[PDB]
Amino acid sequence: MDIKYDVVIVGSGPIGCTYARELVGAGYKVAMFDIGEIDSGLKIGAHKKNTVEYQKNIDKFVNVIQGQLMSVSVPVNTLVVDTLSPTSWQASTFFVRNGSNPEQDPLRNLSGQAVTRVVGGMSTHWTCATPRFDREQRPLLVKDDADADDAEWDRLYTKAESYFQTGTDQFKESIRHNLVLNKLTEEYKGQRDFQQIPLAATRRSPTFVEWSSANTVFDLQNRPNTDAPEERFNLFPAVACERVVRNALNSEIESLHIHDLISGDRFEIKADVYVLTAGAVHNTQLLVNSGFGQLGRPNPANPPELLPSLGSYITEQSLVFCQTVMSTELIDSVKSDMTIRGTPGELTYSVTYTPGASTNKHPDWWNEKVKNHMMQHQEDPLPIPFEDPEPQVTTLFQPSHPWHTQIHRDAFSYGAVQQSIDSRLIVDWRFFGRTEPKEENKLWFSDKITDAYNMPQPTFDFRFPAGRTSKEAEDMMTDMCVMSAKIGGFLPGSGPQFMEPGLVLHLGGTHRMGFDEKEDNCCVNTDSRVFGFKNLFLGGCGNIPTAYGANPTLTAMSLAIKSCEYIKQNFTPSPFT
Amino acid sequence: MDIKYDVVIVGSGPIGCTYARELVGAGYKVAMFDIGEIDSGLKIGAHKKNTVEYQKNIDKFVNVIQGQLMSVSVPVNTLVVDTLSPTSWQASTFFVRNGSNPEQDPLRNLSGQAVTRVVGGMSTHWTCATPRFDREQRPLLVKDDADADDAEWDRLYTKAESYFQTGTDQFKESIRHNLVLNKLTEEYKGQRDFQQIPLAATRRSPTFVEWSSANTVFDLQNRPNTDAPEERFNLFPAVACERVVRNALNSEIESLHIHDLISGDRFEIKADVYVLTAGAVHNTQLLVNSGFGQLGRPNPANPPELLPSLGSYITEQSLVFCQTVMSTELIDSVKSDMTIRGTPGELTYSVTYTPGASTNKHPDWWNEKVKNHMMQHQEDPLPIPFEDPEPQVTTLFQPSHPWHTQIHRDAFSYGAVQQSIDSRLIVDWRFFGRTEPKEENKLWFSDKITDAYNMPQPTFDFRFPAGRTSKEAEDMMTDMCVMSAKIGGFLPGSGPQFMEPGLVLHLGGTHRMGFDEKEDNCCVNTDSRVFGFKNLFLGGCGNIPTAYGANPTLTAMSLAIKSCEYIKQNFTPSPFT
Amino acid sequence: VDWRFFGRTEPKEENKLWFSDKITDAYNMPQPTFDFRFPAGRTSKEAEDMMTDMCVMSAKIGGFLPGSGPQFMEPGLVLHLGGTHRMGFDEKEDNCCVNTDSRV
Amino acid sequence: NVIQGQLMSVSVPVNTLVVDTLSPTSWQASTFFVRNGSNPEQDPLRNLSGQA
Ligand SMILES: *Cc1cc2c(cc1C)nc1c(=O)[nH]c(=O)nc-1n2C[C@H](O)[C@H](O)[C@H](O)COP(=O)(O)OP(=O)(O)OC[C@H]1O[C@@H](n2cnc3c(N)ncnc32)[C@H](O)[C@@H]1O
Ligand SMILES: *Cc1cc2c(cc1C)nc1c(=O)[nH]c(=O)nc-1n2C[C@H](O)[C@H](O)[C@H](O)COP(=O)(O)OP(=O)(O)OC[C@H]1O[C@@H](n2cnc3c(N)ncnc32)[C@H](O)[C@@H]1O
Repeated sequence: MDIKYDVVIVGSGPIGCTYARELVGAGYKVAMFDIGEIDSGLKIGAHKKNTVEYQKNIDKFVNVIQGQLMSVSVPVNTLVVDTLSPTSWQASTFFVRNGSNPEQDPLRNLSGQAVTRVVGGMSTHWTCATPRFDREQRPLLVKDDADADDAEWDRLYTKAESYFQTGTDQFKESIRHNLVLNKLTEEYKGQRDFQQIPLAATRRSPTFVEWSSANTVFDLQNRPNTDAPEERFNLFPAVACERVVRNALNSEIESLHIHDLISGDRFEIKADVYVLTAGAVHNTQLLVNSGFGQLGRPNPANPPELLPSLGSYITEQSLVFCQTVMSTELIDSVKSDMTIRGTPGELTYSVTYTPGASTNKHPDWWNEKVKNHMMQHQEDPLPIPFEDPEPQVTTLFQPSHPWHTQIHRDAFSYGAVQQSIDSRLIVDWRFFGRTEPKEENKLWFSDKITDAYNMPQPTFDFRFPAGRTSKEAEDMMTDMCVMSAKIGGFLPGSGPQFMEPGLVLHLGGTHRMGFDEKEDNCCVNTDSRVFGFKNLFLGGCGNIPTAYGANPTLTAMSLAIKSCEYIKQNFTPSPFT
Repeated sequence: MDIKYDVVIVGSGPIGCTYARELVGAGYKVAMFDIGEIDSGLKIGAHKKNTVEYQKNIDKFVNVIQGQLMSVSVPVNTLVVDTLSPTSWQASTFFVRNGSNPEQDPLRNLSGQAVTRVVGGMSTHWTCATPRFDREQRPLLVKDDADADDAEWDRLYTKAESYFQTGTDQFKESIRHNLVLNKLTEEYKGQRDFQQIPLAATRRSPTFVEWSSANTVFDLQNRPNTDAPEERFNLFPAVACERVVRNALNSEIESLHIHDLISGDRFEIKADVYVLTAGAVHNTQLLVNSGFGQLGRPNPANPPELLPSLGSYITEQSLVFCQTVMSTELIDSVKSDMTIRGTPGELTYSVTYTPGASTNKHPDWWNEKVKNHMMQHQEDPLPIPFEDPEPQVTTLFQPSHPWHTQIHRDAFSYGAVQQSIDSRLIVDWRFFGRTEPKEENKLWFSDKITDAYNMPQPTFDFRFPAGRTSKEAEDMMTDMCVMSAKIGGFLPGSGPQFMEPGLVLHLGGTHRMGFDEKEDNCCVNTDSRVFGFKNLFLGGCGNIPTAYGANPTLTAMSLAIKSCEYIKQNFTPSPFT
Repeated sequence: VDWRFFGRTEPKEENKLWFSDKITDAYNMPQPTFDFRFPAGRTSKEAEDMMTDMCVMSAKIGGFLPGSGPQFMEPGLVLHLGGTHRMGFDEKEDNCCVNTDSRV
Repeated sequence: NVIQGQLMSVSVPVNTLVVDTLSPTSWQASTFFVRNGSNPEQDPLRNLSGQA
């Protein structure tokens, strides 16, 4: 730890790692600070679900997720407990207790919004779904040249996909996957396309998928090292970055103020380039703490001098959810090519098929798996092999169905009576809707209340916009109920529901990109540079200005790639002395 | 990966690390294998709660615990779900589903028993309570000499305490701690002694306690290294140890059969000394898989050839629990030394005390904290500082109250109205009973069903013994009810209750120690050596043959230290080159 | 607003109400026992169509009240049990117990 | 409440819910015996459980 670098990056999630990957590799002397610590093993910032124990026991992974998600803004609790002993101490009012935020209107909250403070950020636990946005969801990078805009976006996404190791083949031989995919494909022939969810992941064996994360983008090892003897990189965990220091002219950042949480020491760190990749809530926090926007409850009678649009036009996706139990029809289809003489268990119960036969509804890798299962586990009443991977099916966002869909399984906590149902029968449905950007939808920071790190307390003022957003969310719910019914019935206790606002986590627009500060009501340009500042960049979902349904990280990563191109063209690395 | 070692240890929990610390330090070439992986940061096997994020948000830590506890034996589920859609596939029977164990009588289970597979074992999440056993609970090490027995235990316990960094001073200036301590002291005066729980922990700051773990006992770094150039140690994570190979005479182990879970390869590893420290359940399973005891439902018509006591006499503590909300009388007493004039939130508000006054009920450090809190946070209705540490109180096991007590706070999930009560008010009560060892209480392993690692499925045949154990469990419940009432009334939803059997996780006696195999119905001698075998040692709670109430890990470590003494005198380390 | 959609269930011989010859109810009469499943085919297919229809229709009035989203109710909680002593024109041909005068 | 007060279940299968946090002093059977008016004839998977 010295205190002069070429580039400093705040945050070690996958957007921060994008910047590290590009600028380390191009020869800059880089330092990255994370307020969290290293805790995913020896591959720094890797996916926590890549242990053999979670590949065997995926439902336990919900606990790991919950364990690193900390609610952003909890209103004051007003539940009445009146069965306390009369000897117990009790207040007369619902006072500010337990970390709750008295600035928060409970009725204008994103109660499910949460943040993770670990090296690697949320990419240590994410679901790894990495779809591209289509034009309707996607910010413009070129005005008035739709084919140029498209070429640019194709180039950046292809790069982003290579950093993440995105692919659509990891589940190709799952029987449940193909059963669901083929059924939906048939039911929506000529109306919608289904495919595998694009997933940042690499299959290593029939029972092991290596999920991608920050570590996949950039391995986060300090450099120089044997494998990179000419690169220069230092990661400093358990360091809070508190603010950037602006010059009087508001044209340049002069330093970053940090606080080492283990030692207690404070430093001012100097760089040529400053990159904030602390997440959509914490980028905005650090910026308000640095004198951008304004602190306290906003008021249009006093608009801020710098970045008046910061923390407005915030967007969060609507999310509807359910689970189904596979239809009898679809389970019987699995064994459609099988001849079954005799009675299960006993002497010469037999199950056979004819390879190659073109009466066969199924391929022979399928039939072989089903045969071997039914022959070797004669006591089991289902034709699906016990280690068959889960479905990972999508029909992507389109104008006639403007929502993203995931028809799959991920980490989930089943009641003791959904533990009653064979897991092979269960499919999760998650449909994600787009939310229109509205100036009145805000994230702001108290001037009186502070969080666990003593920083200004984030407060939401949010409601799903009236109009198209609200009507679409209700159309999306119905579309889920209609679609799901083709695969099976609802699992009791996991019927169709809206999820808690913000629980999706895909918060956008807090520090949004546009061409022109005033006209596009934005904070950064298309290079992710903060308006008026030569040397300050922001990365993450906070940059996305549009209403989007699909999972946004690949889009944000693409915008970070473009940002790094500007950096490479405008700043010279220090000579490797 | 070479194949010849002086010593191989199976398991990297605190007991395996005890053996490593001693034997690596004595100059032996040591390999350690764990089926789990490194995932606690760069300090291998360290406590997961030592991140700044968990020191700030202690109650999220219950998630980390749950995420790494996998139930040992789950009976077949018979919950009736009858509101499935008619189109959904439904079995006609409650078949074997979702990893359930059809061998398990649900009414003779330890349903709460769970195992952890990660580097450092359960010591990556444990509560760090490390009391000694008094004579009543403690296995004899010297026969017919209680003073020599005592002297021996004291010497072993003292060394184990240094390895774990056990102390009774880390909460000495907590207001909540001393409030509860002083009150219980006063109330039971002349009848019981109260003290801080002995905790394996080091305070680093007023807001940071470094909880000990396997890492504290042995850092788990491969050697030779810069800090230890003449030592030889290798850790091999993600390796299932499957069998110890017996010679035909049943006098020596000849190799350890392993399975690398990442590469899929199987090897045989050779050592002079084989130490099993895989936990109480997994030590027994490996021995049964190696041909000790017997596979299948036990039958006294066919007692096994080797270690016929293996997996019999198993013990688990009864656990009662509640939470309380602190009494108005005690809260008011926190500020008994203060003079309060004027009105809060205004100029006129003065809180003062007289440092040193002899009529003061509390010492000056306490009064300063209280005055500062009240004066600096005049809107808060409580006199306890926001950052005051939790209570950590015990009255240790005695013949007139034969249970261990913890009066404190640990990780816990508050329902949305327990979130309603200010956390400064809340105290957790856990009392642990001793269970009499009975031959009919058994852990056995299925000859047909296999677990997630393809090993024989553990099955329990357990009921709390009639007579003294049962009588004491109920007396212990009563005593918690009576004692807790002195502090405050119960928190609704957390009234006094017995916890799920085994959820305590202090399983003992599965491979129990004694002096004579037949006479003392045991599996290992006082050096933890398996009877009849020259070179096979078992460490852990499975060795403890007594009924005990207090947390067992320190007792188990003391036994491992003794075992290491025997190894050091009977096996010669290889020359270093 | 509450929404309740009721489907029709095809009569099947295998679907039965019977009475134990050992177990007795609270009035010391033979204990009723059911042997019932929703018939495969049209009945089952219509039940799922009916769920979807409620989901589609109800959305025109408003969204679901949390906790009371679309669900099937416990079988029989409806209490419109039928066919236990069924009417038909001919005992053998119409598999019945009463004629159209409700006479046994 | 009035409706619920005058509705009696026709056929309740034998209950198999495991309660394993009883005090060790409390009496426990070793089987799921016929208890509390349950119908041992009733297959819980072929029932009209809401019939009353
Ligand atoms: C939680 C989760 C997220 C998730 C997901 C499902 C779950 C349960 N599924 C996704 C998937 O299918 N698709 C996808 O596109 N996204 C999905 N996500 C979200 C995704 O993980 C996030 O979008 C992405 O991780 C965001 O990346 P970014 O790099 O911008 O931000 P981060 O991961 O949140 O990490 C930021 C970090 O900065 C640190 N920090 C915060 N404040 C400070 C300060 N003051 N100083 C220094 N560091 C700071 C954090 O600790 C953090 O690691
Ligand atoms: C869960 C926990 C534990 C606990 C506690 C509260 C909680 C929630 N409170 C404690 C307390 O306050 N005081 C106390 O004394 N103990 C308390 N505990 C229990 C304690 O953590 C255990 O007693 C202790 O950790 C036992 O240590 P040991 O070293 O014997 O066993 P382990 O920690 O379970 O580690 C064993 C390991 O071996 C591995 N393994 C298992 N099978 C294999 C095979 N086949 N091959 C190779 N390795 C294997 C595991 O992965 C594990 O790491």
